[PDB]
Amino acid sequence: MKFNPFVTSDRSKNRKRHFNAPSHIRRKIMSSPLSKELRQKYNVRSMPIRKDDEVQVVRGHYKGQQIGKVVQVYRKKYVIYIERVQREKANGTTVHVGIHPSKVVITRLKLDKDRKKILERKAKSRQVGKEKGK
Amino acid sequence: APSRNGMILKPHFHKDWQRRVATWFNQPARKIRRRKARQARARRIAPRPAAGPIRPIVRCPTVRYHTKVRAGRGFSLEELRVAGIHKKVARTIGISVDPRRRNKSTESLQANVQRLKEYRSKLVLFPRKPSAPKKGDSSAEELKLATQLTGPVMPIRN
Amino acid sequence: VSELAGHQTSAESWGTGRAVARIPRVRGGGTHRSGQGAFGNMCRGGRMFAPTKTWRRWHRRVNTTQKRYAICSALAASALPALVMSKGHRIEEVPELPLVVEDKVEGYKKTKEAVLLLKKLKAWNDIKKVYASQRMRAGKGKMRNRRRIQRRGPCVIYNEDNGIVKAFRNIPGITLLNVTKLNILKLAPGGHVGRFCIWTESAFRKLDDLYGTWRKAASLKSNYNLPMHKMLNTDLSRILKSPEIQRALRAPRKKIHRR
RNA sequence: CGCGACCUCAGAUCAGACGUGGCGACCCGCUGAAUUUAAGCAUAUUAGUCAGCGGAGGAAAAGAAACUAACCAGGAUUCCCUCAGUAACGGCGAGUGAACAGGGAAGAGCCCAGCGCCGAAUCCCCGCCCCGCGGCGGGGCGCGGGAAAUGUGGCGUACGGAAGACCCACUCCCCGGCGCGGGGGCCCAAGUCCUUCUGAUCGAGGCCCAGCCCGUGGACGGUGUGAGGCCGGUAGCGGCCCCCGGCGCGCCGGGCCCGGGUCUUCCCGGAGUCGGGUUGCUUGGGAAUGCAGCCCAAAGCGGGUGGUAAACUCCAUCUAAGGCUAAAUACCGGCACGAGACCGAUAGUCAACAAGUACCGUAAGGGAAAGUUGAAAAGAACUUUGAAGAGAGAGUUCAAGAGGGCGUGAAACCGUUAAGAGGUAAACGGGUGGGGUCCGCGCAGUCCGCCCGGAGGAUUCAACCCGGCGGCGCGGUCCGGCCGUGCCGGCGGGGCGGAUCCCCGCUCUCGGCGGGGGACCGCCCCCCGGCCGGCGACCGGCCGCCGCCGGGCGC
RNA sequence: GAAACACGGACCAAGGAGUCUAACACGUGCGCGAGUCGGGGGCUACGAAAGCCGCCGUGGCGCAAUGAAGGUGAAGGCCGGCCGGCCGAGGUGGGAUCCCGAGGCCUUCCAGUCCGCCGAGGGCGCACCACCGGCCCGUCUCGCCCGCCG
RNA sequence: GCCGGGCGUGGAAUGCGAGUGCCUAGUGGGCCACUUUUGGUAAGCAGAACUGGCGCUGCGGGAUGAACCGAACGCCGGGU
RNA sequence: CCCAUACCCGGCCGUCGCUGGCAGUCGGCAGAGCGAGAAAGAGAGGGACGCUACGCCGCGACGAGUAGGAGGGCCGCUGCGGUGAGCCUUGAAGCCUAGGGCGCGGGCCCGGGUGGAGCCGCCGCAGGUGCAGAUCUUGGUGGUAGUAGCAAAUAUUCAAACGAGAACUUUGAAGGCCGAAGUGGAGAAGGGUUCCAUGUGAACAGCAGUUGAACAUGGGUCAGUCGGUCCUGA
RNA sequence: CGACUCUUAGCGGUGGAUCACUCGGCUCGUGCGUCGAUGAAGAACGCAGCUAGCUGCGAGAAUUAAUGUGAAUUGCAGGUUGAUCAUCGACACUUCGAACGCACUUGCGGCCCCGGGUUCCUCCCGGGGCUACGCCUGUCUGAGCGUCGCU
Repeated sequence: MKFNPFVTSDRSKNRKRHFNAPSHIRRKIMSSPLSKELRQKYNVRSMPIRKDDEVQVVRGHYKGQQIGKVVQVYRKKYVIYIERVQREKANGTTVHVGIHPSKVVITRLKLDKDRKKILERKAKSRQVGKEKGK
Repeated sequence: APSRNGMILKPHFHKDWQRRVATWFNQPARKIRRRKARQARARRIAPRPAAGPIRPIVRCPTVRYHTKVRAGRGFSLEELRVAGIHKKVARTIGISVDPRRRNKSTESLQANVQRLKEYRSKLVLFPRKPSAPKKGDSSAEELKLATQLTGPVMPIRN
Repeated sequence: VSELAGHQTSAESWGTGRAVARIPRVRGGGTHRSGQGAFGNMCRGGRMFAPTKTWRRWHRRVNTTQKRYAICSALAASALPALVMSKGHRIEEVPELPLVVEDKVEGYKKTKEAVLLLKKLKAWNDIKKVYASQRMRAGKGKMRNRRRIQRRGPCVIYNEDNGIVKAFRNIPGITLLNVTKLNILKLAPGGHVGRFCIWTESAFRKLDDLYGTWRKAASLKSNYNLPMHKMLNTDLSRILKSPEIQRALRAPRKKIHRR
């Protein structure tokens, strides 16, 4: 249960804030879990997904064990395009089928200066939860 | 059109009353706002009593009530004169003063003078500056036992 | 409904003649809403009959002695296993119905401890029954912040709080109650009596001062004492076949005489 | 004439300032109706309300008695409960209608003029110096200018005040600079684990011994149906980083000499205002509650009030005609949030949408209709007929029986197919008959006990033995606990309750007062003792009887 | 008085009309009961709930009426010498129910008890009704007396 | 007017359980007929009295029909 | 001799009455009864069913109804507190139905079809809760009806071109009309891009259209001297 | 048997009810409680590569700077020493409007200062700053057979 009186639990208010979130908030909502091999390497649960990140689809018609990098993050549609996840159109051209990031596990990250400082912070505050509780 | 038997009722609903209906749905919110403001005030004056200054003992007028005793607005000037308290100092130590009251009797006068003696004795006065304890101030040890008093100070029991 | 609903227009009847139905109509214009019928509960738009007002009498007051009466009847029914079963509480393995546990449970501070306790008290099956009743509501309540509904579980009554509320508030169904501030809306949910309760020993020993025995008024209420019974021996089965009555009875005429 | 004061009064694109307009839910000042009710209507009522006009604020207004009262007296304003539908008003009809006391919320008090004292001791502005300089302020220096004696400042205001004398008592606050919780950002638990459904799973089943894992987190939302563990979040007296003021401490430059008591001697108040007459409005205010115009027009042991006009006479009570002042209170506008037994696209705002939009009117103004493909456009390539719209194939999708105003797709109405019928318009009720439509899954018709008969098959009956469990006992009254909405006993113990009767404190060693014992009574609790009863609203062990189950035998 | 030469109605869908507030009356249910009631105010996610507060019952209604008002304000009898003792809260009729009991209730015959049952008649009489007295306040008539600070 | 006592073949027939108090809707346009009856030439006219109808009510009969005659009604079988 | 819903007999439903009966299911701790015209004692010295008592059962009598009153609804709608270890992508709501049934009825339950995501039972609570009408409101659709109608101002014809397509466009010829107070050529007011070119033929131009003032793309208004600007008028 | 008409059912149309959805309302509550001559509210006109409305913005015109954020925006094109969003404290903010030089045609001025134009020599052109009403304190210039004073 939530007790913060300034945090709403209204269905219509949460859906309105979700479908009208600005871009820098779209980024956060479009986060994906990391693979098990990465989850104990950085001690980080999930992470916002960038443009060039290796990816496995876990749910849906395109699920499987194939690795594929992201090609674009279509934040306006709350969806990402993965390189080999595509379907045939009528006239013989292929189109990237969109996958929701929550239904995607990250198998390799696109590290850079700004990305690393995020991973360490998500790991720094994670330890506080285990050093304050224990 | 009156039916068989009843009262002759005169409901005062001939004006535009519906435009001036005051509903009380804020009542629980008002009780909360009042209490929060009451506690915020008690913390601001922390060692001083929460109720405020002492009020005097007072009879009620209007023969229906003269057998009872209330808490007046403030002590009269002659009650302060006999108690040996300057009228411009009594507010600074928490003694309500109003110059309008007269004293026709002596027992009402003597009952309040006796009341100020009991309060001036129970009063823990802090030094103006902790470095230099002045004359009328309390001894150093009882300042450690000085805590806020709740409820009306020296309540008036009839 | 808003005070202005259906009246913000400026309408007026066309009067008799003109072969229309004598209802106020919208004034002129070159729009669809032109001579359409504005006021009145039967028109599209316009008022609804008797606009609901905010000064309807929403709240009710109950006599204080009647409130205290109901809490006594609620608690007294929590001690009868037939009434708690009939409330649907799966309590067929509880060791003793007026369940009392030592005051050590108020020191609990982790849900892992509380769930383990309910397993030992054989009261977990009631919570396990609450999980099975977690479904979504039927009707417009879903679009009004009343999406998921479930069953009431056991009620835990504690005397003083040292963390027991934090240790139990995450378990679905559980409702925590401070023995001093008892609530009839939570001791008899739905108005039906017989909710399964779990007491702490410090809370159980405080009931003889919140309501008192019949020979000793309550110590924590100003002037209160338990209500008096209207009849002592309610077991009218044991009454009827008692000798004192059987001697004073005519013979049972049980021969059917049909036409 | 000249020159110079001063007083009046002008002009400046003079130097520096300030006002205007908007919003208007709440607030203040005016103005101010008529529908309506009275079963007509004119007074009344509607109503000091709508409309109209002006002015504000975050609140406003009110406010420190020219008060209420008649008490043993209360003591600014505002708000709530009550007073009270009361006193009163009223074609005394309809109707209208307060206040004081009492209980609460809050609580805070003050300043002038005058009267007098002080050598105008006062203020604004320019120039210079220092300090800060997005609230232009502080200090200093100016024979620098002006305001002001037609009155600035300090003291001081009805609670009295001043001065002198005499005792008494501390001499420490306030301005101008510097150093030592609230808003924003970023994060923090745990299953996408096994099988199986599906177009898609968030479904279903499982995860033993930890009946997966977290839980101070099982709010909510997202995600291809229904998610505590996929994501955002949620929980936490969780973390981190910025910003804002707070809170004291210390330094410097400052203003800063101040009080109390007794005694003597002096001083002290607001005018075309009060009040009176009259007129009109207003009020519950009635021989006039309030307000205003006109006329009259004061007093100083006076004046006002003391709810019936007047005279006389006692009391009581305040001190008008100058000013300021937080809090409790109001808030259909605004900014920002939370919630709901509300509505769910003819509803809810007029407006879920390019809505005060389209459109109408010269204008004031009036003012709509209009939500939904799918999980994802994968939005139908290509072939073919046609000038094309439109079709036939093919294809996409779980689905086109979802094909761009596309979810579901009702009725009226219409087309077609099938069946039936048809000169008293049709339709209807009751009664049958005929034909269809489907169904009965009817199409060889019931099982259930017990008994008899012959064929078979078990590990098989009764009776005893051991073990366990249960029921009941008037065990004539077994023993022990336990409890009492029973009672008695007390060299008992305590906690209270009581409108039952020595000490300390206080105001005039003895009397009075307040407090604290102590005594008594009542009640409850406890230590017992004794009974009475129950344990069928509530118990254990023995003993006996009985039943059941298990295992042996019995064969 | 409608099949009417009375009026409304072509057809279908959706909308569409005794509501809420206040007051009052009576009935009913519940709690308490000569009391009752916190509604206002305080105190300690759901919860704007609930709980508590009588030295928060102010106050409301009830417990006393009557008169315009000043006001007044709700049983008596007997004994003894206006005083002292005692009895002291009406009666009549009808009354559901209870009470007494003249009697009377089988196996072979009488005597023969306890319980239970029945009953002529006789009682205490609820509520309520009818009536007669009584008491309080207003008012009228007729009188006799008392009391003390003025 | 009070007490007390005594009298029961319950003092005509027939029928039937009575008494009593609250709260209360609708109605307050009526019409018709036998008999009696007023005004009027008269009226399917106007106005009364008594009872019963219609209104509020179908059913059998009067061919037809608010009121006439018979008879009043749950759903059915038989009889009359 | 015929027949009414009247009367008689019988069945069933309901209401009312008896303020009827039933706790006695009293079992090897057993004894199977209170139908009996007659104030009162079967008095001591291994065995069907049943009894949601708000239930079950037995007798009688009775049943019209507007305005109106009351009761009972396991009648119906929407939301809320409880409850059903309820239902549901192995198909909810909704809608359709010559299917099977229940109830006096309000209504309801199954089967089949369609549909694609939610829903219902029971105990209480709450109400913006049930439509045939209101010259009702909004929306939709009929019959009328392929009907009235497309009739004011004399008038058209031939050939060709373009084109899928020509009574209507374009060109040529012919015949006509306006007849200088024009059916001509230019302006003011008003309109506001209608002007011009190219393209299209969905809609619109009440037949048609290859055309258009429609639609879609683009283009277009040039001032010392023409007006405004200046002046005063009512 | 036909045609036509009627009834029922299947299917298809017409139509958009029902049901299920809901980034909207309505109601209650809480906190705050802030416009303008430093040009408000409102209005007009402009601003995008392709843009009509809505939205945003003002010739710096679907925005600049700054800070936070840390790789997009997206209908189609084009192009980490910080893309994009958010915040928002610097800067900017056309014409009307209390609306302010006078008028409301955008029409006529006046003053001062710069630059072309001169070579300050008048013009002409451009640019910049001023030019409203009321009122306050002060300043300057004044008026008066107002009251006076001195020559």
